[PDB]
Amino acid sequence: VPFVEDWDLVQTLGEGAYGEVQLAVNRVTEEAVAVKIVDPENIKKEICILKMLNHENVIKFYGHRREGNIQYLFMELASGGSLFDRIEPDIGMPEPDAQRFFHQLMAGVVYLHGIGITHRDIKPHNLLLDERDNLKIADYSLATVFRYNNRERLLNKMCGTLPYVAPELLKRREFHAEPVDVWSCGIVLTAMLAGELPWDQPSDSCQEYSDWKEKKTYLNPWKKIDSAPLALLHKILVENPSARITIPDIKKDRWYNKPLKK
Repeated sequence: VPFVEDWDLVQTLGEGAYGEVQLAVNRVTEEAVAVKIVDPENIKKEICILKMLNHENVIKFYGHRREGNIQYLFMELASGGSLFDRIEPDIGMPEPDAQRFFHQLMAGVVYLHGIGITHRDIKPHNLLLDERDNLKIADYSLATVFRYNNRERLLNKMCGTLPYVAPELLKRREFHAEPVDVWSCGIVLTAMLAGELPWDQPSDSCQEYSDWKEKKTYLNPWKKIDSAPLALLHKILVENPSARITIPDIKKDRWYNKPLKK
């Protein structure tokens, strides 16, 4: 069919130091996708991880064209935008909606950890929503391999977003990849349930993190979170990453399994 190769760029979806993301619409079919446009070794690594992804809760990669030294990355479009924009400041969202998002988050993180990929920047800006509000883990530009040939490799690179980062990345030289992504999913949950972030970073100098370590859940944001999800957060936001709840045990948590949503 002539012209099915052609896509019109119709809306800006995001701009950063990386380049931009454009909503693209096929000239013939009207299929809508997201095109990440960049102006070397890093994009090479990113494309390689992007090709490994095939799950309903992770953004799908359709392939890439280079024109000149400009790379175009075609991927699944999520027409409902980011989870960030469903969170009402100081309120959060309804507990059933939050639980449903957290289920989908866990499904995508399980998936990634299964294929030996860590995301390293899980936050509501990187969690996108399709036309039916299904959650898609986006942005693989910090993702890396933590398991290959069934052997684990420890991480040392400091990266992510401070209010989301686990405390071991601030205190230890090396750390396991999986407890880091689990912690950031906890902060996601807190945000959905409270419409606020609990601390600037999880350090001994941050009074809001000390308050948590001392159990002062009569303070915000914790006082806004019902006892059942707050139990779960007590098991996720544990400072020692070796004692921190794993995903298989999150799937056994009372709140996680509570029926809430129609």
